[PDB]
Amino acid sequence: DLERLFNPSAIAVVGASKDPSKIGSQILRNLLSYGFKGKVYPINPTADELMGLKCYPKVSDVPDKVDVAVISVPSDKVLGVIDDCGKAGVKFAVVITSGFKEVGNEELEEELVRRAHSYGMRVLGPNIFGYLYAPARLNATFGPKDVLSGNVAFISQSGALGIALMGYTVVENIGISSIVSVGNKADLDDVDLLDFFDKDPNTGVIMIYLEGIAPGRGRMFIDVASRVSLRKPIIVIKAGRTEVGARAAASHTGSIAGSVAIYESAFKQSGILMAKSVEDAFDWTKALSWNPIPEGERLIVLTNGGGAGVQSTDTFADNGIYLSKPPESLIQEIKKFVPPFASFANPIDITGMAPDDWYYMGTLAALKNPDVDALTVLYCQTAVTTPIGVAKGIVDAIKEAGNSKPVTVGMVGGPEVAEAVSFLNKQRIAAYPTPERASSAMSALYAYARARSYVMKSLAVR
Amino acid sequence: NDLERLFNPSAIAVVGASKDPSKIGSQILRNLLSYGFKGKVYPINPTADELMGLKCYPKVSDVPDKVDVAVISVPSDKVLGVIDDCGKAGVKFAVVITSGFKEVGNEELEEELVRRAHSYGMRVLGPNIFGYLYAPARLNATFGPKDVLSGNVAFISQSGALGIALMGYTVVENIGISSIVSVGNKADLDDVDLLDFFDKDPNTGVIMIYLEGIAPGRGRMFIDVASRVSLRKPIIVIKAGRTEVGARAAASHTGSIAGSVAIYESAFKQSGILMAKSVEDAFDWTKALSWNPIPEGERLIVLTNGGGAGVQSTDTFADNGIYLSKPPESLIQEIKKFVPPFASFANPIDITGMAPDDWYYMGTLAALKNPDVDALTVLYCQTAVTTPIGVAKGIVDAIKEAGNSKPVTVGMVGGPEVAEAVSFLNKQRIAAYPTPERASSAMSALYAYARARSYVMKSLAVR
Amino acid sequence: SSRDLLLKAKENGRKSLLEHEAKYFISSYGIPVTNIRLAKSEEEAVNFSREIGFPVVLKIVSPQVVHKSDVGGVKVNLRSEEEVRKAYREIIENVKRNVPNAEIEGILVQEFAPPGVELIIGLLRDPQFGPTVMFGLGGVFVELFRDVSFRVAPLSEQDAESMIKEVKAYKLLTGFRGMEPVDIEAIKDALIRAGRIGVENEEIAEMDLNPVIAYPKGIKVVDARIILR
Amino acid sequence: SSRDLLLKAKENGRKSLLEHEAKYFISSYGIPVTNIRLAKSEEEAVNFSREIGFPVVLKIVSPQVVHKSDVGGVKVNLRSEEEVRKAYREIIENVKRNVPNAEIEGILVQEFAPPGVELIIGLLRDPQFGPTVMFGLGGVFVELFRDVSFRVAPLSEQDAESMIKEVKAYKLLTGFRGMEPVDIEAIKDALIRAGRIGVENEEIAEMDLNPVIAYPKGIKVVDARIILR
Ligand SMILES: Nc1ncnc2c1ncn2[C@@H]1O[C@H](COP(=O)(O)OP(=O)(O)O)[C@@H](O)[C@H]1O
Ligand SMILES: [Mg+2]
Ligand SMILES: [Mg+2]
Repeated sequence: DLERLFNPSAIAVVGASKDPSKIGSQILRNLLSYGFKGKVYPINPTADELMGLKCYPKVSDVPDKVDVAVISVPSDKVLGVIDDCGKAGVKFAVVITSGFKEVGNEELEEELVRRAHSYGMRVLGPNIFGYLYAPARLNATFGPKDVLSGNVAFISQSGALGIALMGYTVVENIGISSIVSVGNKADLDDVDLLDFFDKDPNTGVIMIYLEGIAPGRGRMFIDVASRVSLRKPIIVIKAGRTEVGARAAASHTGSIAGSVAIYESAFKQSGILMAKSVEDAFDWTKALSWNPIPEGERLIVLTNGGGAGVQSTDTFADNGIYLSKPPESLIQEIKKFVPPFASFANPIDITGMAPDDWYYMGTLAALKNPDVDALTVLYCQTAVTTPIGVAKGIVDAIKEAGNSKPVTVGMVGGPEVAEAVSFLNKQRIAAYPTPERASSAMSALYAYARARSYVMKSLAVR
Repeated sequence: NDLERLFNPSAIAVVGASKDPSKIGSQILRNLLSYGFKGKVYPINPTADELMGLKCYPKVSDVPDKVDVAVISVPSDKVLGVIDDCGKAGVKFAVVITSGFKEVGNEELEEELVRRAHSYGMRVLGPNIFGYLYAPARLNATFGPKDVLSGNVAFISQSGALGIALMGYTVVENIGISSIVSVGNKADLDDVDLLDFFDKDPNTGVIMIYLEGIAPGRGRMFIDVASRVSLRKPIIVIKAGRTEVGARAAASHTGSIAGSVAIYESAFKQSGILMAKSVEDAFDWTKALSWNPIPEGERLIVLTNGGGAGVQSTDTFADNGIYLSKPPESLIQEIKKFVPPFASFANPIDITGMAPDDWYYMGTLAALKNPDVDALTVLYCQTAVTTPIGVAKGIVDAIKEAGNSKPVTVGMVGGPEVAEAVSFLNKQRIAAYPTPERASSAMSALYAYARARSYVMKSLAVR
Repeated sequence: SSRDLLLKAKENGRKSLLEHEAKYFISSYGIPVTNIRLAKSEEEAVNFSREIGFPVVLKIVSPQVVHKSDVGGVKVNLRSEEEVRKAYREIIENVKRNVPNAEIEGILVQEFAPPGVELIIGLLRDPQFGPTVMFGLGGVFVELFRDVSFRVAPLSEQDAESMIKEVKAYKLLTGFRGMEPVDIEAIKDALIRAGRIGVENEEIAEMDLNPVIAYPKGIKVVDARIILR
Repeated sequence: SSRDLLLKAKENGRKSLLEHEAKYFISSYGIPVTNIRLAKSEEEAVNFSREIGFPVVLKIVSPQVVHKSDVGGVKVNLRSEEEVRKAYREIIENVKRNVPNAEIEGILVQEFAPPGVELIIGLLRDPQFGPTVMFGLGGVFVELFRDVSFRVAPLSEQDAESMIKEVKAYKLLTGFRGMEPVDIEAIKDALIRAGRIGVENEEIAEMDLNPVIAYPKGIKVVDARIILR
């Protein structure tokens, strides 16, 4: 159980000093600025006090039960700190420090875990940049000081790319409930964390950067990931999707590349969506974070540009999603205002003449129709419209529809479109600057529906 | 025949301009003036003595001047009349903005338009288009954005709405443009004609085409011209309707079946064209191809401060049939001068997340100067030991100082500071992206063009 | 001239060439075909069989019969002078009952092609791109899986080679259990020449060399249909 | 107990089961196998052949011989007692020179399974995921093209079905030229049971059902390897 890891009463920081460039010092600083409300105990042998907080030379000296110890001492000092933390009854050792199995010092790593376990203490890492948990106002990383608040839990086996992506979440307007750097995964790993995030009402989506899992861990990974997938979508950025990439990953991690093919199959059985890229991972995470899954296959594409419509159709087709005629009721409704040469084959082409308010009317009509399950709205900037006007129309239609059907938006144009897109995403409406990306995102919603259904079937009582 | 005076006219007439600033003709006239066309402009209006400070005439034939190009935005039922007047005036090119022809099932009107234009020795662009732009002539004959960034990319679009939207999107994506051409219905002038002009155009280095389909009996000509163009300038096609259902949607939009998916793909291969499946891939590739030479060899280096980015890069390169090999020992030894011993040198070269800004300058410089290095993709993951802008500026300095030109793409991961740094690079005409996969994809496009061009050369071998 | 076959067929209002005609026309372009002779008597059949070399294959030749197998029209692997003679009478008599009013041009005496790696070489006319060559592996690989490559004619050596390498079933040509690698150069040559046929002969609507058997040395077209416009 | 087979082999320091042992063990899990008899004399070879019914197959059963065909060890499609006797002595002598010191346990007499759609059903142990079932089409489809699907055991019915549909050569199971559709339920059932074998029997390092012939109703395992750890 990881409740006290993510919601500790007391955190000790081992490796903080008067020098603000030290990793431990960065972490203490983040911990204070992000607004941790529990007790923080800087641990330094000589400092009497750090950042206005009373410093202690050992965790065992703290007159309090320290739930979590963040350790950023040199590798040859780590085990010593582990024994002291162990003496103090620390439950969790967050071992920041690198220089273990990833550089070939496997024996040190195993010793670390053994010693920690003989105290009933679990280890996160080593070789990690920390972890963050927004519901507890807890930023125990030396990464960015802040993240946008939300329901996404991001776990990364990669330190550098992980801590960078932590920053990238802000840019891509992804609300985060948690960041976890698991690094070498010597003890606590993806399965343990999925168990916590399963039970976590603050977390609605889980995104994992994953290079590999430990031998003998796979079946439990499938069991837990599948159960999670019944309620919360899991996206995995699989590193080492190729033999050469797997080889690069083995170099980075210090651990052998497992079978690509079996990993993919395990992902399928777990109901997990495998992303081939960061962009796809983030695009899908956005959509999945802000939309329900579709209740049926009646997807409507609404576009003022046929070309955008075709790009969308091709992209949906590449993901095995095919459009059929819209409901007749919807066609007649939209015919009230569109020109006679508007196309109603799906995509519904309301022509490039469409002013802003047609987008409100069309989006509303679609979303209200009981035979429409999902809507992808495409927009091509022309002078008869304003991007922000179209965006506000979409927002108004969504509000007014007062239901929740999946919606993604694709807007192509200049700087005014970039701002409209930013605006939408800030309202938590999945918007992208190309028709293909919006459709890719909508496809993620449907893919999750199918993954969920796969797992449901696979768990059926026989 | 020759499109020299289409793209570089001495005189343009605008038919459909008026005191109403919302009319299409008016929008086009405004763009022509604000963008700064320095030849003669002749507004054509029945009643106005003057539009936008320029003497207006009631017919093109009344203009006391040789009108090269007539931009026509009058209703469809008035077009043929205007064509006759233009024919009388000796107009060589009729840019028929006006929609309401074959795309709406009016095949006979369209064919008649072309027939009429041809009986005067007049060529037609369109109909059903948003115009065309030619930066070298300071010519903006569209009702699209009034301005584009200047450069060497020619963008041709069969789609009006997506085309005019993408026109704006080039600015956001920092793509330097030499020309925009809306070809719409392609009743007369089409991709092959324009490819012939852009072949010869020293201002144009790259051609990007949004393409739904080409006319029956035009394909062989398309391959012969495109392949030749590909020997010197890369061509990217955003193929619309690359799926069957997509082909149907495209047929609805254009009013004519586009054709065989499989055979189009093969024709693109024979032509040495790079087929993009998406707007983003097309733009990412166009950027790299516009700003870099093609690599002279396969010794591609990935330089990264993050293993995760390296793996993403390696995987992505592999999916595009590009595989990395061990870098030169000279370069390894050079890098070993400053990186820690637990740095990885297998390619990607991992200089570790501990790397400060100047390591990016030093590593990039060493790589680029090395005679056994052909290409470089630089990956950066933001950490507190670095600054994004510092890393970017280190890269810029390295490129300059190497004093050669090897292809380079950059991938930077991080918050708003990374977005600004990436923006900064692209504005230096250095292909930069907010992900490692996109950076590698861009680099993969350079290599893809190299292989495509070699394909064409081989296919053209004597005997 | 080989074009006499196309002209004759058109003059007699035929929309396709007969089997032996198609193969003559194919052969004249340098595409290797089964050694064939048209028999007009059971006696000519034995003679031609002795010329061609046993075993032989006997097929009925008629516009009225386009599925030889369903009407008793094809007898395969005939090893001796009179295996063919009884077979001749079996065909000739079989045809009367299943379609009694059919024209007999004759019975085609054919080379029995040994087994190998079966191929399909197609030629069609695309509205955009004109004559287009199609390649694929025989059997279920084209018919079921549609594993096929296209190149617009004329074909360069580069096109021919690359389109062969393109198909998913390409490894079937480069050796596998119980089968040596086959003559890829020979295949490329047939592809190029097939492209030439389409480009030059405007009256040919499409052409299907199916099956085509590739050996470690050389290839042989076993059947060929040619459709006219 | 069937586990006695594993234990016996273990006690005799063997790292694999013989064909008949493997088939007994597989069959006891409900996976259909070829009717088999171990002949200890040529008279039993003839006798058992008349028991099961011609045509038959004769194989060597010996720990020292693990590629039976490759040593002259397999005689297939024996139509009559005379073919079988020729085959029996042909095996013994073939095996004698090429593998001269082999203990011969006997000769396995088998029903010559009719032609059908060949399958491969595998079981391996992946370091991460433990017992993993592998499925694919036989011949060049797995052997050359590497077209296979995997599921981590135990398999649900959903896993079995989807992994079958997953392989590129799936259409070979749903009917094509010269072949009716085959029993998909039988295949799914076999996959699930192979998964159970792996999960339950820790001492089985891997298992290879190859070939497995699928028919319009039911399937039959023709050869089976079981490796012990
Ligand atoms: N009982 C049988 N019925 C039908 N065909 C069989 C039978 N046993 C084997 N075969 C066929 O003949 C081959 C004989 O080889 P096999 O028994 O699989 O082992 P090995 O690989 O040692 O030769 C098989 O691969 C299969 O193609
Ligand atoms: Mg339209
Ligand atoms: Mg690292």
